[PDB]
Amino acid sequence: EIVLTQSPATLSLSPGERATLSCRASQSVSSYLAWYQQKPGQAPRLLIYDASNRATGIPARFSGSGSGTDFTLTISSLEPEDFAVYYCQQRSNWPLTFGGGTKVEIKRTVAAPSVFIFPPSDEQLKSGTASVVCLLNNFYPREAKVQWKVDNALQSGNSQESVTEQDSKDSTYSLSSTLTLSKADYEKHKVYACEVTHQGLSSPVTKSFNRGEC
Amino acid sequence: QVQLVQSGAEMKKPGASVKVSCKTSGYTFTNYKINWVRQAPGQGLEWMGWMNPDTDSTGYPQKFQGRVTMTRNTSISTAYMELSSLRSEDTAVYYCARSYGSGSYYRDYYYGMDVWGQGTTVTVSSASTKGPSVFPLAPCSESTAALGCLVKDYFPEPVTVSWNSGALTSGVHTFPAVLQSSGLYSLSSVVTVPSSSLGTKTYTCNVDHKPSNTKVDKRVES
Amino acid sequence: SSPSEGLCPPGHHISEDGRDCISCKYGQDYSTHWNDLLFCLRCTRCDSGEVELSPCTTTRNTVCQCEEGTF
Ligand SMILES: [Cl-]
Repeated sequence: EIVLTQSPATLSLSPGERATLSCRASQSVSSYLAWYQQKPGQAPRLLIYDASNRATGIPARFSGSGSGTDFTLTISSLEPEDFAVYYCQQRSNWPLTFGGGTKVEIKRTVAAPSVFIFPPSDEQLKSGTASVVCLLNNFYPREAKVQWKVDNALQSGNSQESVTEQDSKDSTYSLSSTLTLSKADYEKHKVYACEVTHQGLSSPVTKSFNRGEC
Repeated sequence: QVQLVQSGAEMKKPGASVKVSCKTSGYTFTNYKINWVRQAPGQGLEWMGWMNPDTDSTGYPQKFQGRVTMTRNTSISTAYMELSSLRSEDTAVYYCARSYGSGSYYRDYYYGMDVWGQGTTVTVSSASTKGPSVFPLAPCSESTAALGCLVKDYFPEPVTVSWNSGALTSGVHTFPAVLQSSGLYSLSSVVTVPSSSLGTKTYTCNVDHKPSNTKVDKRVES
Repeated sequence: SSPSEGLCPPGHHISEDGRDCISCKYGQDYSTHWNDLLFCLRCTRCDSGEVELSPCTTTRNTVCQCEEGTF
C-alpha cells in the first residue's frame, strides 16, 4: 500500500499568513495526488486533483504542486475559514489511500488557563458514584497537562478529559477533566486536587478542596 | 444541483450489519464511480472501496474483503454499502463520494472525489438508549466564577446543552463527550460569569437528549 | 492474468479490484516493475532538441538524448 505521510500533523499559523502543507508518498505516485479539506462536523471537500489542478468552486489562494513523492498544498494567505484539517489522497496504486491529515490552527499569543475544580454533587453521591471535575478555561497553546491528586496521592487510570475546538472569537482552547471514583473510595479521602501545567504558567497551578468541608 | 443524500444515523450491536444508502440526483448515476470513506471519532479518513454503478464491478481494500459489500439500484440512482460483523471500531461517520473515470478512462479522466454525501453516523455498541443524569458543577468557593452541569451516563450521542433557555451564550463551553468504559457517554458544560451576579441571578442548564426523549433542566446553585 | 502476491508483472497494471493483471499498450504506456499500479504510465515523448535513443515499450519508458549538443 502507498503510505502518505503528512508532516507536521499540526501547523500553527496566523490569519493572513502563508501556509505550506506537506504530503510525502512512500514511493512515487507521479501526479496522482488529490487534496481534501474538512472542517469539524462537515463532509470532506475536494480542493486539488492530480497534484496541481484546482477544483471548481475553490478560491485561487489554494494551489497544489509537486510530483513523484513530494507534494505541497499552498494557501497563499490564510482566511479564517481556512483553519481546518487537510488530507492528501493517492489514486495511482491499488488500493487508494489517504494521508493521516494536517490540522491548521490559529496561532495567537500564549494565554494561561483559568483553573477551577468542582466537587461531586450531593445528588450524584446518593447514586454511589463520585465525579470530580477540573476545568481549564481559555488557554493557548493547546498542550496542557492535568494531574489528579487525592490526599496528595497522584492518580492514574481513573480520569478522562476532552478539549473544545479552538474558540472562534479569541482562538483559545478549554479542557475539562473528570476524575471518577466510587462513593466508598471518595468518602475514604479528604483532599481532592487538580494540578495543571501549561506554557502560560511559570509554575504549575493546583486547585483543590476538602471533602465534607465543601 | 448534483447531490448525494445518505440515510440517517444508526445504532448497531456488535456482530450485526449495517446498510447505508447513498441517493444521487442531478447527473447520470451510471457515469461516475461511488466511493465510500469512513472516519472514526477524532481520526482520519479511511477509504473503504468503490463501485462502478454501470457494470456493478467493485473493489475493496484487503482489510475489508468479506465485510464490505457495495451494491446499487440504478432505477432509483442509489448506491449502498453494507458492512457486516460490526465491532466497536466500526463506530464512525460513513461518507459516499462520486468520482469520474473508470476502466480505460480512469488514468486520464479523473477529477477527484468532487461531491460527497452528508455522512451517516453509525454507532456500534451493546449499550441501550439512555438519557443522562444531570448534576450541578458548583464550587464551595477571583472576580469571575465558573458554574456547570455534568451530563453523565447517556447513550447514544448527541446531547444538546442550553443555558438560561438560550439567553446565556457568552463564556459557555460545552465539551466533547468522552466514552466511559461502561459504554455510556459523559460530558460537561460550563459557563464563567461575573461572580458578583451569583447572589442576584439564577443559572440553569437545559439538557436535551432526543434519542431518549429526555429534556432536563438543572438549576446550578453556588 | 492473475497477480502474484498482490503484484502484476512489468508491462502490466492491476485491475480495479486488485484481482487481475492487464497488459500496457505498446508504444503508448509502460510499467517497469512488478506493481500494483491501476494504469500504465504514459510514455514520454522527446522534445524537439532531443533524439529518441530507444522507443517506449510496455516495460520501459522512452529514452531521450540531446542531439550533438549535450545536454
Ligand atoms: Cl485510506
